[PDB]
Amino acid sequence: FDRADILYNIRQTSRPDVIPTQRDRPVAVSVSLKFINILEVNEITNEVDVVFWQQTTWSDRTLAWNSSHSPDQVSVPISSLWVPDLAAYNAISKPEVLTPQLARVVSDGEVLYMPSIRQRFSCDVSGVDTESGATCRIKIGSWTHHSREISVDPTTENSDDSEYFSQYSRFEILDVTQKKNSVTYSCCPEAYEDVEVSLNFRKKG
Amino acid sequence: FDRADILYNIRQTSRPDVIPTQRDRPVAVSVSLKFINILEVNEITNEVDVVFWQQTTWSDRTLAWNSSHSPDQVSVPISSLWVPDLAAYNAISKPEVLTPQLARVVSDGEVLYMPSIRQRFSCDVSGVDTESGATCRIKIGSWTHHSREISVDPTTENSDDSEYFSQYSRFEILDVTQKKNSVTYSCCPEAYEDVEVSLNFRKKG
Amino acid sequence: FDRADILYNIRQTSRPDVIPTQRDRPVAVSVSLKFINILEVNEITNEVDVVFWQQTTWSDRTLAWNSSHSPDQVSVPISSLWVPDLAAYNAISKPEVLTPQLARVVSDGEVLYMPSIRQRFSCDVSGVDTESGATCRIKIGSWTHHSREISVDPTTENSDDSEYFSQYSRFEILDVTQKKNSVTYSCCPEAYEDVEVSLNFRKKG
Amino acid sequence: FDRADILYNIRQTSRPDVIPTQRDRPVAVSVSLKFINILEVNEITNEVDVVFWQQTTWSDRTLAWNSSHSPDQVSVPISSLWVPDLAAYNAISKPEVLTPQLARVVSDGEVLYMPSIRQRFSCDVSGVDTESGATCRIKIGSWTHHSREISVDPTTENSDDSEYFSQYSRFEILDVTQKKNSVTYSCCPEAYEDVEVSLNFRKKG
Amino acid sequence: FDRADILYNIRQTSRPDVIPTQRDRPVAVSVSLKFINILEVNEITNEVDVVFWQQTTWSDRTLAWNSSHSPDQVSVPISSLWVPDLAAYNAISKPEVLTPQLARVVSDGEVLYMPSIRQRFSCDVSGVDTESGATCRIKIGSWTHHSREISVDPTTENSDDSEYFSQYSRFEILDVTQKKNSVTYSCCPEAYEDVEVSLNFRKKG
Ligand SMILES: [Ca+2]
Ligand SMILES: [Ca+2]
Ligand SMILES: [Ca+2]
Ligand SMILES: [Ca+2]
Ligand SMILES: [Ca+2]
Ligand SMILES: [Ca+2]
Ligand SMILES: [Ca+2]
Ligand SMILES: [Ca+2]
Repeated sequence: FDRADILYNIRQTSRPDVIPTQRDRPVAVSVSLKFINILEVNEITNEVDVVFWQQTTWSDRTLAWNSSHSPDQVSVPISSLWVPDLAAYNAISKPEVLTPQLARVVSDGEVLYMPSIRQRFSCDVSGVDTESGATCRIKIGSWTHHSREISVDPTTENSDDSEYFSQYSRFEILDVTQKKNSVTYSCCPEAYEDVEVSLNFRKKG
Repeated sequence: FDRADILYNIRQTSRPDVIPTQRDRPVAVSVSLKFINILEVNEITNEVDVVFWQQTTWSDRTLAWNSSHSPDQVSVPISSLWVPDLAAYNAISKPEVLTPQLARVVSDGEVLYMPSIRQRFSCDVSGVDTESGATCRIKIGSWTHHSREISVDPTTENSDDSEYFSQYSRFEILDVTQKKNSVTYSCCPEAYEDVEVSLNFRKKG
Repeated sequence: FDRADILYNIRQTSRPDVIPTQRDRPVAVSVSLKFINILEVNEITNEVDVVFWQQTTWSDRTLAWNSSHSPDQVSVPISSLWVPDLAAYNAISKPEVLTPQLARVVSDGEVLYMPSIRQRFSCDVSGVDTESGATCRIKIGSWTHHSREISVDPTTENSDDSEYFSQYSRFEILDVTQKKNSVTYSCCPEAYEDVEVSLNFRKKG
Repeated sequence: FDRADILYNIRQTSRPDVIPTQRDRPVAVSVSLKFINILEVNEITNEVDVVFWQQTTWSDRTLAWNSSHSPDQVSVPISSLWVPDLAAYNAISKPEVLTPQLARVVSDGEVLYMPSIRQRFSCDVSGVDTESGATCRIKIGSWTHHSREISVDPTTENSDDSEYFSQYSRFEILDVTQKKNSVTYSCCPEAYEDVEVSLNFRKKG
Repeated sequence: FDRADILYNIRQTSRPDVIPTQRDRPVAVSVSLKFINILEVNEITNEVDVVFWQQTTWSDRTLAWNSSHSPDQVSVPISSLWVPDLAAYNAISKPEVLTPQLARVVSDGEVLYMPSIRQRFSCDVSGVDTESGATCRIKIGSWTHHSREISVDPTTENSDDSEYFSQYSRFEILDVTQKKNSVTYSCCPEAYEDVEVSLNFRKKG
């Protein structure tokens, strides 16, 4: 089994429009933002222009294949796989994906998609130029799937919150924390899980 | 009918170019804007840059299926369904859809599409920085279908007009009301229904 | 015959790349701009940012269908029909079509396409802030078809020149007139008809 | 052989990805810019924002057909024909094609494509506000095909250099000249022909 | 076989989604940036707006043919070939490809793709207006493929670092050097090679 045979199968059998749900069991999607840069801040308008890696992970067993005597991983175009319909609730602009829209698929059906995104948000900027700085919270979760179909969860809290952050940034990061939530909206019957990421940063002293 | 079978049928049988009309009966489309944010205001030019959820709903019985022994709802791509050719009459820019273009389809043929849109409009801004504030009216309705084919109607007046509004917005909402209309234009023979939404807001005093 | 059957036929038999010409007879296309708004003016640079309805009409008999028992009209996507390759000669930016790109087709082969366009032009702005105001002329005609294939003609001079104009516009319209032309260019052998629309407006006083 | 039949053949037999080369003989492509307007100039940054007609012409005999009793020319979409991969070497932005992307095809296989393009360039602006003015040179030629496959050549020097120029332009044209070249680059083995157009203009006085 | 037969084969047999890997052997991709221009600099924000040729080269033997009596090179659209999923790690905007997205393929399976790109970056701008100037480093490597699949390497150090640079640029180039790297990220298990290009330039005097 070669990469050609592997990609060819996934391409020929995959269905991007169908969520890899197993029974009433929701699809476990883990989200993790890794800030790469903070470009524009406006404390007057409370708007931020930031860059980050939307490190996403989930499992699709219909993509699994035996790799004992074959490659364990392959790069698959996002368009040939089903992908979480995630959305940043307080995004003020659409995502400007800066990187190739390819995902990584492991023979066991594990999918890893980590695109670099530049996007504007509406959040609390007050305190940016302070020692305690500002705390901009960004909430992102499925747009059409509720908790019974899709569930989002945070990840790796170890990793230095700014090991990927640009050093030439006009700003600096104090701390980053992610706490998942589960909300029921008057608009909508069922509950919608989402990961809230709090970006505590400040202008470089 | 697993989710794959459901989506597969809709995809294979649907016709996005055909309005789900039953007899001389128009398609009942309900529109409801939920303001999420007001980004830029210019009282001199009377131009607004706002974000909102264009909560739309209508019914397409050709999408209905028996859900007695399967899911009741599925997420369908907008491109696989017929969608109302709505247009904001005083929109100054085209809609910047910020969210995944997926709709939600209920087994009974009910369709719910609620994209988050950022868009500019030409309306009355005078009074923005006033206690009574300004009242910006936005009218949206079908562009090519008259009242006999498509009819638009407002919805849920209860819901707090700003329960989804951003708190970090430079502005605040006093009140929001929607009143449907029915106009005949010299340009055009038949009548064209539309929902007029009045946004009474003001700068934070 | 119901809309599905109608749209289905047009879709299956139409050819967007073929001009509906009958013999050496040109296709009679009528153009009519209805100004909706004037957004930015610069008398120094003679540039205008305006919004208007490019009300276009022509006839394609290959789309005609018997309707003694069926609607005589349907909404057809622009991509499934042949459309006039019109261009605004003094357009400084490309057309930002603000509305659904659907056309209206009458059972007799009559086609009506009226998109709302925002676009910048290079024209005479001098006099904008004057009682007599400025006169910005915009010329639009087929880009590749000469008078023997396509002929453009103005229309309805009655209709109040500003019955669709925005009232919140920083400017106001004095008068609008359209006079068709027929030019032969040294560059090009045959003659190219075009409609010249003169927009006499001024800053509201 | 009406037009539908003509377009239908070209569409069904054409191959946009294949250069109409005859033997080791290159394809003779003639390029000719006709300036329509000069919109923004910055002598400090040496950047120009200009509009022009990229009048292009070449020959593709596989498109030829018997015009004995059938139309001689037809309008063909650019996407159904092979087109020169021209590029403006000092273009600072990509081409904003302002007109329908249709080409004109003559029964003998002659192809004429003249789109109106707005684009920014990096060139010599110094002297713009002078009697002798500035001379902005723009070089454009095939990006991937060398002299043995594609050869570019200038054209009609008669035509008044500003018979299509906008009169409301903040600037004026003194003279326009085009001189073809043939360069071999260290980067690249073979030689690459290109047409250099010198735009001598100045701010009006 | 003619140009047509060659392109036709590549088109009919190629697979853009499959990396041309031979055994556990990685694909050797060589990257080389040739700066064409530096458009905007901001020492305060450490952001650069630059234009360059992302001269890329690699080998895909499945594209090789017998040119022993046929043309040896052809221009192939990027969409019909597999292409390295390269990404500029500190790119602040996505690539604005200014040129035709065509690659050059040699009968031996060698592929050469050199698009002209305008793009913004986050790097060290301090010193721009200095004799020693600033050194802006840009790192680019595969986004999804590690060193075992894709390996990147610099190239030709001879070529005058500014023989393609614009002379009208507000800035000038002192020196350009490229040194490949190999990094293992806590985020990611395997190692990811990348080419680091250091642009030492300064404002003119
Ligand atoms: Ca194989
Ligand atoms: Ca942390
Ligand atoms: Ca099943
Ligand atoms: Ca209310
Ligand atoms: Ca009139
Ligand atoms: Ca000349
Ligand atoms: Ca052949
Ligand atoms: Ca060097």
